[PDB]
Amino acid sequence: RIRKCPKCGRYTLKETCPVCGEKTKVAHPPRFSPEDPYGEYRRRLKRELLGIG
Amino acid sequence: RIRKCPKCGRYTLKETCPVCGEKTKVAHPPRFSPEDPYGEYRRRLKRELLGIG
Amino acid sequence: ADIKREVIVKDDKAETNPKWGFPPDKRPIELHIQYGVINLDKPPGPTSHEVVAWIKRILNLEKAGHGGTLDPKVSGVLPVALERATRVVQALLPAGKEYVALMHLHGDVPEDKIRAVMKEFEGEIIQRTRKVYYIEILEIDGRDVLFRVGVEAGTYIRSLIHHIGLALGVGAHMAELRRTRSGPFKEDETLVTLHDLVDYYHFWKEDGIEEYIRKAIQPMEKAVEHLPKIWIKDSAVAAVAHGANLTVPGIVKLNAGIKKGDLVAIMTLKDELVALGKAMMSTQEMIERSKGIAVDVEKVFMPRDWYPKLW
Amino acid sequence: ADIKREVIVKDDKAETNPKWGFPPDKRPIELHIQYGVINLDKPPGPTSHEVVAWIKRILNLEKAGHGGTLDPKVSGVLPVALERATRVVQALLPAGKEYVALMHLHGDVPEDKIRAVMKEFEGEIIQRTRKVYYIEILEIDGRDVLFRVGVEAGTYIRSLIHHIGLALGVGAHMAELRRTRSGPFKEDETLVTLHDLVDYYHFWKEDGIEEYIRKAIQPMEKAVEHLPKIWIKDSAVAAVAHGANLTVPGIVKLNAGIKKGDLVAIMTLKDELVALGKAMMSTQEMIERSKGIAVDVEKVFMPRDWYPKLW
Ligand SMILES: [Zn+2]
Ligand SMILES: [Zn+2]
Repeated sequence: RIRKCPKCGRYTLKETCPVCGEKTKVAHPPRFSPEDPYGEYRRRLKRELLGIG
Repeated sequence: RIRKCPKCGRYTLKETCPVCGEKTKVAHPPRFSPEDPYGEYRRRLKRELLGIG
Repeated sequence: ADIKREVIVKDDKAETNPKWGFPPDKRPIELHIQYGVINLDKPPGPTSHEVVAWIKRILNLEKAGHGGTLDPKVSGVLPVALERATRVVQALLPAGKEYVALMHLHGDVPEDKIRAVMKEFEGEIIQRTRKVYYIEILEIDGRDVLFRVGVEAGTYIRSLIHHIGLALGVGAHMAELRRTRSGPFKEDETLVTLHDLVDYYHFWKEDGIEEYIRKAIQPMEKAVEHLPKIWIKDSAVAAVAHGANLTVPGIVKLNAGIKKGDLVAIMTLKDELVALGKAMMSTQEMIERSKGIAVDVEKVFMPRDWYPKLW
Repeated sequence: ADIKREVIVKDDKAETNPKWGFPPDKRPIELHIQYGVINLDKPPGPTSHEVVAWIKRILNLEKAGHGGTLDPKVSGVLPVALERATRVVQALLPAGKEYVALMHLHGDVPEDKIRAVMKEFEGEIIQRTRKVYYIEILEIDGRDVLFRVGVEAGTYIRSLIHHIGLALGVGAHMAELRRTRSGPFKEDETLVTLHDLVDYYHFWKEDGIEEYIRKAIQPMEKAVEHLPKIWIKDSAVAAVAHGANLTVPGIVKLNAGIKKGDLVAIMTLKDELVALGKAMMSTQEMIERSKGIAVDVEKVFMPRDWYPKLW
């Protein structure tokens, strides 16, 4: 129920941020698991968004 | 500890299948979560591996 | 014990109306789901109840139920009947089961001894008295024993391992357990995961592709494949669908070896499951006699509209 | 209460050896981790203990500890001190905290009433007696109230919500809770997730890039930013590092307002944390007097080798 806007970081219960106008997301980090099947995948997204190769 | 070979489906404790010679994987399905952040991602892999668009 | 039973025809002329009902595997997608069973690979962690709850949410169902509870830490074959077929898991109560288990010995035991002792546990065991059809040791690495075991319904593997540990004198603990078979459900192309279901449901509801969800769900008839069956006339289907017990005159053909008290599946001539019930007489009596109640119906699956009563 | 305290210089000529120790933020990566604290965003589900266990596994650490236990269902700011800095979380026991909480009322209450009642809960409350610095209502939708609250250390939000429900007459339940601040740790660029840690550790160990892991871990000094400090001479650092209590002659400068009994952080002239301790005298006494024990050291962080005793 508690959500936050990726932009101003506003906490809200609404699906769309009231002060910015954007789809808000759950105000809590993803569940963690020792498996992490997509670890290599998301690392490639970062390793590319940060410029590492 | 219980592992299986993606090929012959052999159950083993070893990292490499004894009858085929390939890296075995945990003999149990991935943990499930109502979040499923990569749902769209893996669906694109299937939606492409099955030919859907 | 899943050897094809012999079929004895009582009414050689019986025919069925192609317009009534559907061949089990040719049901419109919605109906298929309404009367379907999922051969799910339960993930370790959640309870079976929780897994079923997830399935109801994913497939937007009202009802669903599992056959043969698997403990939280256990993974593998978890038959989940859906909606109208929910109660068909009752046909799985007496079904045999196969598991793959990792046993950890609390003391060093020679490999030769382990193999001999686990060879003697095949057969009757008391945990009260259940039968172990087979124990196949896959691998042995010191104190770790990976083995496959076929067992009668209701056999507790944890207890089986505990007794094996007692026999070895060192004691043993069940480190991991995975069900690889429950009655007619096994690790084959029909075994699907929760993620598979989520994606296939998406392909159906968003992309309009029912092929995958269809293949991910089996007709409820799959759940009674190991049960003795009684095939009935179209008219008897209507009567049974409306709550009546099955009478001898409605029987077309049936499996041999059925005896009073046995759980049987009543089928239409198109092999659709009509109802589950308790046989009131034996196969021989059903063939010889010409009247009387042949089966006390305990649960009806067939909707009243497929083989309608027309006055 | 995190307003910069005034600093009073006792020894204007004190200088420090650039070869001894390191500026807190310029420590070789290994040392940085050995004396680092993570501003972790705890995910809901696991307990804090379990989260710390995960952190030790991810960073291949021997020791780690969290400051301010967050309950299983609660997410947010979870300071986790690593290895040699593990005990620095003690500096967070008296730290104030901020949370964002979702309160669910068990009965309809006018929006005007909710705002007035939650305005009166600011200040002293008994749950025994703790202080609520502020309650900022973010949103109100019927029975759901989303609010931000600043509180003194040890304040139970669930109880606070329960009392607010009693005051409203309808009763209330805490549906969700997220810690947004604990002492100097808040939701800023330093807040990282377990996945961030896994990936940054990979970039370091596999790709040889320490930049990200470095930024993901803060120097342990971050944990005592809200504590009164006492800066000491290099020679006094050696003595304290070797187990001695801090004497007045070793003090170079210190914060005003320190009083006997207060938890203080002993710092080197390079602003490195030497040890945590209980002040034995007040700031004024430490400046006036020229002898005696100024601080009873309770925990030493500085290794004996950074500011060595040389005979
Ligand atoms: Zn915003
Ligand atoms: Zn293989």
